[PDB]
Amino acid sequence: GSMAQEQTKRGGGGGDD
Amino acid sequence: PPSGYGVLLATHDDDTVDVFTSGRKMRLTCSPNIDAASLKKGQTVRLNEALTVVEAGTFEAVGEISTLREILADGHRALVVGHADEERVVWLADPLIPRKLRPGDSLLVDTKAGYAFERIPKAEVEDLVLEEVPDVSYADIGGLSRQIEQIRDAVELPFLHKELYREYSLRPPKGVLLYGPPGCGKTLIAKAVANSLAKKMAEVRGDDAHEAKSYFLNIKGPELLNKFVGETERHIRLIFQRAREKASEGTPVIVFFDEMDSIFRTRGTGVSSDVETTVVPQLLSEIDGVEGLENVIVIGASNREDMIDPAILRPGRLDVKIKIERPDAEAAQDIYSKYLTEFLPVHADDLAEFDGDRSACIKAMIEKVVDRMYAEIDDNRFLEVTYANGDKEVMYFKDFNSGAMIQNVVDRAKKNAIKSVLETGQPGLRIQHLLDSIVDEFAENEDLPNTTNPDDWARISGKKGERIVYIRTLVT
Amino acid sequence: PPSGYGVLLATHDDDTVDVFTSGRKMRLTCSPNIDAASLKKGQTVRLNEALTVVEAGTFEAVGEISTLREILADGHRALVVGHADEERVVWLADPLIPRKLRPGDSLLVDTKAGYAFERIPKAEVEDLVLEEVPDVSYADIGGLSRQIEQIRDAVELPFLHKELYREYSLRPPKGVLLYGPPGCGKTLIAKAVANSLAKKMAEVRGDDAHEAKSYFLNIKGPELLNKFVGETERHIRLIFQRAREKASEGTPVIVFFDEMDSIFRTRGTGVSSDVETTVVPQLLSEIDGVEGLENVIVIGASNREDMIDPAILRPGRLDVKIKIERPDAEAAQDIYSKYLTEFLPVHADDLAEFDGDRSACIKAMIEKVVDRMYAEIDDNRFLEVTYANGDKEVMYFKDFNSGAMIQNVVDRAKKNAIKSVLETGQPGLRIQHLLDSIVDEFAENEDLPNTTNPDDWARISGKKGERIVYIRTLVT
Ligand SMILES: Nc1ncnc2c1ncn2[C@@H]1O[C@H](COP(=O)(O)OP(=O)(O)OP(=O)(O)O)[C@@H](O)[C@H]1O
Ligand SMILES: Nc1ncnc2c1ncn2[C@@H]1O[C@H](COP(=O)(O)OP(=O)(O)OP(=O)(O)O)[C@@H](O)[C@H]1O
Ligand SMILES: [Mg+2]
Ligand SMILES: [Mg+2]
Repeated sequence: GSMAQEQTKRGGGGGDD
Repeated sequence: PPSGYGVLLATHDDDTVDVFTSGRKMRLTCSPNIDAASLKKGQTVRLNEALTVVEAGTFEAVGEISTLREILADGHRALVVGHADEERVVWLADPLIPRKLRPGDSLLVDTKAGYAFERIPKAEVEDLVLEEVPDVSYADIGGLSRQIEQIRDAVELPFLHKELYREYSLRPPKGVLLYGPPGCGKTLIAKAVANSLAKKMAEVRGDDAHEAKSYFLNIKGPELLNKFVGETERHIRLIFQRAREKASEGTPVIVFFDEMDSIFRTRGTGVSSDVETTVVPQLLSEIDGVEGLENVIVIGASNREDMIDPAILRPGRLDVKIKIERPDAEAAQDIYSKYLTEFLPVHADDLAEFDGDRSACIKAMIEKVVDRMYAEIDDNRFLEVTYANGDKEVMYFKDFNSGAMIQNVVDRAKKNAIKSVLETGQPGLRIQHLLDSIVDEFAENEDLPNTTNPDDWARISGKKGERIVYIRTLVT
Repeated sequence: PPSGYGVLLATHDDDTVDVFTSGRKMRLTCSPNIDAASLKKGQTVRLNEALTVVEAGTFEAVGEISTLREILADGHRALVVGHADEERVVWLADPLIPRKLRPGDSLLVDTKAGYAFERIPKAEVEDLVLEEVPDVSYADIGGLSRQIEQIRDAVELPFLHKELYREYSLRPPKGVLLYGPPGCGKTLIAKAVANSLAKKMAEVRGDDAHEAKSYFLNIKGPELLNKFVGETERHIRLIFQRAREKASEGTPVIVFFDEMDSIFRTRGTGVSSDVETTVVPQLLSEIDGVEGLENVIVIGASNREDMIDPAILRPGRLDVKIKIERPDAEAAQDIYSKYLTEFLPVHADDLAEFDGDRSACIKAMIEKVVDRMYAEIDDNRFLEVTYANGDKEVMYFKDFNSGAMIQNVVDRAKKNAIKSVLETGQPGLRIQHLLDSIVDEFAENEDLPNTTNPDDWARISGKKGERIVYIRTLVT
């Protein structure tokens, strides 16, 4: 059970004005 | 006289027309100079202090870009979707209502006026994959006469004789893979193929400046990875869609994937968050597909074929497979002949030995250096291997020779010759320069080995029958 | 006195110019003072309450920046994507229509006007690491002459004699590796080559410091690793694009990777994370691929030669593998001469015997101290290395010596001298102080070694044929 790091993936957001 | 502009909206019988200006639509009369019949929908017009149309020009050339979604039944309206997924209905311009308006195309639009002025081909695939054509040819590759024949056949013969292929109903292969130890000529073969394809396309058609090389799509390994969740899959689909569109019966499309180790990794078995379980199935579905992709060949180059997913290597998807191995004595001689051209300056003593015979002296040098490199002597003992039971096996430098190190040897020999010229003043290249280059190269490269078992180690273990358990350098 | 401003858009033959001002496009007449012929698209102009163009000006310098997406066929326009994924077609101004505006360049633009002007990325932060150029040159490095000769031949020589290399058809080396035990002086050469390059750029091109420093990049190691997937590879691609842009076949760009093992591995040694499995193929493609770096040199420094991936440690990528060995007696003398400068204060006791001859006294002191530290006496015994064979070997403190240790000894001697002058009031470094510092240092670095250390004992174990099983400190 070796500890492992992570890399996340962003999700686009919808913003107006 | 300062006069503002506006955009025409519609034409009426009363010689009064709607003009969008200052962010609003106003019904304005036209000057007697301009003709109402000559006006066209979406054409930019001129205003003045009295807000009277005086001069009419052309359609708008700048603005936002929105992909065309659906043309309405009347044909004068089109529904499109914006960058942030906003659905808007616009009126097509006169030129839009040769070029064919099709769903999914991009259009130049202005939100305030709500008109589409032109269709702009995105051609996003032309970006990030095009490169300047390398000058390497097939004649610059030595020691490979069988593999080059295979790849040359698989690339040209279905297109050299199409009638004979259709007579036997033989489809051209759509998967070519090149694998072997590092620095053995895979990228060299890829560059030669790209150069040959570019020259052939420039011969067949015009536009030699550009697009002639558009048929070769070079993609680096991690170049397609993207931060967002679905952007990479969409990029894969778009690249394959363009490859399908660009392909023709007589024009091949070669999508080359460099460093096949990164992408196409075996699904799962990733400790970090390099999620391949989404990207790899996309590639498999695009290459195989519910419908067979036509006139496309994908070429992949890698030095680690073990980490590649079994599904992508399945025959039919990547059926044509080519292995490039370590050069032998004859291949080393061929490579040296490729690099040691007759045009290279030679020392006066070497020419005097053969009475100025350039080719004889060059081939004598090549034979001597090749014999020295591959000779089994105590000084050339590179590594010592102990198997599970095995024996004390001795690997020499001939077991690790490659075209790259031959090129490096020639380069450092030329550097030594330049140093001798600067220090002594006698131009030329000596055989002793080659021998010193060889010994220096081996001395610099004898620090490579590490306690790991790549494909060459696996081959050696299979040949001996016992697994590799110890390796040591023969420093003294 | 109150005068407005606007942006030029296009010119006509009617002595009229289109100007964008106050959020609207107008056509205006130029004053007789200004000539419309010299005007260029995108230039900023001055207006007035009478709405007349009176004077041209430089282009806009600030605003939003938008990554370039593609270049249109006409060449006067290009598609650019905004920050929130909005795409617009914008004209290209005069300065962009120097280096080609290649796709992937965040261009400075005004969305309302619809024109481009400039660009840049985050890789410049690497140039910010070397804000101060080190003042150490080759004259400050001692004990290494062959290594300095090789590093000068790899970098300075190809650009010093372009014609000779062109005649011999020889290209500058693509990469250089420096490897050796810790503290042996790798970073010293790494910063000396940067200082020399800065001096060359200052003296040749221009006296500006920023441009001179711009030709050296300092990676610092794991600075490339990022949180999100596919961003580190993009950073590497940007770094190499920046490197290829500055090259001009006569100006080298040196990208220095420090601690090569941090980000490069054998693609299987990664246990917790496997980011290197994706990072390595990207760099391999960048270094050598279909399109290759013509005039870029990559210098890497590491303490673990074997742990680097075999693909990187290949001829054609890392051509010369310079090895820096631990200093011998002559190297120790050279380092002490480089540190024990003639101008240091010296006690009158030392000068009494040598009639005040500072240089001779310092040389004699250096020889005495190097003889003291390089002595095979029972007081210098450090460790007992055993093997399975049983050939027990006694190691001395001289074996585990480096320039860093010599510098530390000199610093300790200076501290002792300053304490003596503070307590007693007689200045001057004494010979006995150096001997005391040596024995104190060898006492302080005594209980360092752990149970097993693969640092430098692997080479000795391979030399003896057997592996180390026990080591003990032999003190008292
Ligand atoms: N006949 C030949 N066989 C092998 N190598 C050659 C030959 N002729 C020239 N070379 C040299 O070998 C070098 C490396 O070749 P290539 O780039 O094809 O291998 P590679 O794809 O980089 O291998 P890897 O990707 O595993 O490092 C080239 O720079 C080329 O100059
Ligand atoms: N001729 C020399 N050889 C070795 N070291 C020297 C020499 N002259 C001075 N030094 C000193 O040695 C110290 C260490 O040198 P350097 O920083 O190059 O090693 P390093 O690259 O940090 O080693 P590592 O990266 O393995 O830690 C420097 O601070 C320098 O003052
Ligand atoms: Mg390659
Ligand atoms: Mg260092």
